Amino acid sequence: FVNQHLCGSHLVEALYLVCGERGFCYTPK
Amino acid sequence: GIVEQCCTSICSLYQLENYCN
Repeated sequence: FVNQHLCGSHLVEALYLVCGERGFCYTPK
Repeated sequence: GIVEQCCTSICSLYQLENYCN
């Protein structure tokens, strides 16, 4: 799932699956 | 930033993992 264009909710979902219980930051600009 | 790295170009594990806490 990570090796593609990932935008909007698809990006946030990739971040969630990769980071697991670490969490993350999603910072668009 | 991430949009540039992963939306408007092809993403990678390496780059996504940078945004994990």
